Amino acid sequence: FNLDVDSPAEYSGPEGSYFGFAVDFFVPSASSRMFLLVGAPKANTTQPGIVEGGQVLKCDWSSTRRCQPIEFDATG
Amino acid sequence: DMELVKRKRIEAIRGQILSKLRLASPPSQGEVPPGPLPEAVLALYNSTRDRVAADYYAKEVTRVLMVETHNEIYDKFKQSTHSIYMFFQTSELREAVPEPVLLSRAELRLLRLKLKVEQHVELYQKYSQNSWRYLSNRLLAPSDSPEWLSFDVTGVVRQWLSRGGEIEGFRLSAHCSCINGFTTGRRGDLATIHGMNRPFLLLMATPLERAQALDTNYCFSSTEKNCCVRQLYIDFRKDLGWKWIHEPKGYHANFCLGPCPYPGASAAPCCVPQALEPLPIVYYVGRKPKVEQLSNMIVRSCKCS
Amino acid sequence: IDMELVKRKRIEAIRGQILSKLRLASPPSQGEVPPGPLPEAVLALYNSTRDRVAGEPEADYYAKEVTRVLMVETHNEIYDKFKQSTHSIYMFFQTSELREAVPEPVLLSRAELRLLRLKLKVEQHVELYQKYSQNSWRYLSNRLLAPSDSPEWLSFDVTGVVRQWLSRGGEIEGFRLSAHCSCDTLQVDINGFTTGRRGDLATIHGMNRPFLLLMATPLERAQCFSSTEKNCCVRQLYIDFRKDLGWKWIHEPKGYHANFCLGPCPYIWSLVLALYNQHNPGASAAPCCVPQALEPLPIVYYVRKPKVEQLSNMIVRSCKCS
Ligand SMILES: *[C@@H]1O[C@H](CO)[C@@H](O[C@@H]2O[C@H](CO)[C@@H](O[C@@H]3O[C@H](CO)[C@@H](O)[C@H](O[C@H]4O[C@H](CO)[C@@H](O)[C@H](O)[C@@H]4O)[C@@H]3O)[C@H](O)[C@H]2NC(C)=O)[C@H](O)[C@H]1NC(C)=O
Ligand SMILES: *[C@@H]1O[C@H](CO)[C@@H](O[C@@H]2O[C@H](CO)[C@@H](O[C@@H]3O[C@H](CO)[C@@H](O)[C@H](O)[C@@H]3O)[C@H](O)[C@H]2NC(C)=O)[C@H](O)[C@H]1NC(C)=O
Repeated sequence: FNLDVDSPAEYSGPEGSYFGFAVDFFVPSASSRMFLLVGAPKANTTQPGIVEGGQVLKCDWSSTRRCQPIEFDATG
Repeated sequence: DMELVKRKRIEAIRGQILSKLRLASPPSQGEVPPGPLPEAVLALYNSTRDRVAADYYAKEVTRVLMVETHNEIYDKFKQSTHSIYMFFQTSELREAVPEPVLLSRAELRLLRLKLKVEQHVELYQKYSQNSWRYLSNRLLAPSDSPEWLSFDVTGVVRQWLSRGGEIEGFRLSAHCSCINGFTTGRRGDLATIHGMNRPFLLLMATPLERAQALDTNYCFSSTEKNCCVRQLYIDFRKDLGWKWIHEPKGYHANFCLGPCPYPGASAAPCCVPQALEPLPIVYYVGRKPKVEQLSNMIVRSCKCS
Repeated sequence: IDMELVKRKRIEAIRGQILSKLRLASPPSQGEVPPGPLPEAVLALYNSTRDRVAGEPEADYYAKEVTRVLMVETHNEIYDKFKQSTHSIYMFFQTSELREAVPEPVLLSRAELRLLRLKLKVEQHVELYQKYSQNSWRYLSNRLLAPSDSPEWLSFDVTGVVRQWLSRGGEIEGFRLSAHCSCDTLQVDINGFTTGRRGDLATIHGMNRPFLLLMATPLERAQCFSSTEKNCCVRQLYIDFRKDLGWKWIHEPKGYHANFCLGPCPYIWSLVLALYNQHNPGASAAPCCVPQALEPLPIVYYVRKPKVEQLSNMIVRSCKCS
């Protein structure tokens, strides 16, 4: 009942990429910042010759709401 | 002798202002107010002096504010946190400027709040009430104080007064690298929203009371008795005797000759060039050939100032 | 009566003008110059300065030495990382010849990068980028395209970029040409390599490639404040409406600074054609002390309808001789 629906944080990824098909949290070493893990399985990547390989994005909560791709594999 | 010079220009200003305003004599009517003038026109006057960012007659300046986040501006957009949408009503636009030809300058002015960092802005126009077409671009600088900018959308406003479309608008998003520009979701942090002084479209048009500098394309086809640009082909071998300039061996520099009667600044308004064009030359230096370009040589147009 | 010698007053004013912009007192010697040979390399420079129909200060009155530099082909470095794709187009240049045409970065005045268009019909939109950290790309300018049925020649003022490239000893630079991004591909046909043209004519198929046109000041030149006399300098003059006009029908404003231009502008006077940048920079038959830059003035007056109007050209800022 206590979820804030007045001012929720809206994160977005590339359109048509199914951004949000899988979601999770990120809590790394020690008392650091926290992040949102969002899946976009139909997302086009920079991988050579790979069409719609998909990617997992690291979005920052701290401020600014900006998302950064996680480089899992750059090869073709 | 120094006070006699100043008195002659004033009488040229008198004849200028009356000609620019199309007035024969200053008016004299009923008088309001004995205190400070109404702030509806002081907001216009305070917005016209606010510079941050042919036709010598006067232009009547009027403005129109935008629509709130109410009035159906919420059924279509709202939540693109990296963009700002602005809408106007045509029923009030074609009232300040009846005929689209009267419109002279129509610049869209906004209000900046953020003072830290620098961001990149792209401007679009409303098409098919869904599609947006590119317009202009402008980079912004980290000014410590609230800054006031302006975008010249005259060509857009002119076409909108010819159409019967009673609903139009603009869009201000950010740079697309192939989403930046706005980092807050309130939409009211980077620009003023649902608040006074919100973005307005400053208009500068010519009244119906009024309506009711050509170059070589007129100065060479007609015989002017006034300030017209005359033709003059200058040869290096023939008119100068210079064989040290390989290219070119002659060009059209031209000149301005003509009177300019009734208009200020100088004691005698002269026939001076308005537009000039550079000339590339080729000459040698001992054994080294240098291709250089002189600035402002070819006289295109001529004005009187 | 006036007469036709006015044309000769212009010619003798052009004579002293060209020599002053080149910072020369007398024409150089041409007996140390070989008559006949004129390279087509300098003819391509002269043809590219006159070509631009498309595309968008004390030191700015003198002459600028125009030199150009072609780009690096796709046969060495432009294929090693990205090659060519429908998403972007890459152009690369050196620096050993950029810092050779313009040795010192300060000499650079205007540096426009010129390309060669092919027929594109209706519409395309182009965005230009710069190479940063040898990997990151930063926005520059944008330009909408018109349906030219014929090959067109453009130019992009990248002066601020080239100046920064001359200050660093960066041994390799280049540009990138992608298209517009509508967010919330590229269809431009520019003269390229096409990769596959061979034979005898292939060597000439590298001509007309993107080049960077440079306009700098030669090193040989280098090196009311320029005059002890009251020259054609703009004089102060404060005009009040109630005091100097007696007009009480204008509420706002109640005064402004309408200056004026006072001073003579003669030429070809006795004794070394040195001071030519203020006396007669237009080389006109009769130079006049006229305003160059003017500023509009907004006004507020009554007639039951208060009308806010703005007058064009009222405040005189500077004064020139032309
Ligand atoms: C549009 O912009 C104009 C400026 O271009 C702006 O005018 C401002 O008006 C206020 C008046 O409300 C000015 O404030 C006054 O300034 C004068 C000096 O110029 C002072 O003498 C005044 O003194 C006050 O305080 C005294 C206390 O002893 C009182 O006795 C006295 O009666 C006065 O109340 C007062 O400080 C202000 O200076 C100008 N602005 C400028 C830049 O001069 C106008 O308000 C703007 N309007 C809108 C609608 O935006
Ligand atoms: C990821 O990138 C691929 C390309 O690498 C995108 O696939 C492309 O999808 C478009 C349509 O979505 C295809 O274009 C279509 O062509 C037909 C003509 O046959 C035309 O009528 C359609 O209107 C449309 O333009 C395009 O061919 C296709 N590209 C390839 C190489 O197959 C995909 O859309 C991208 N996805 C995301 C989420 O970015």
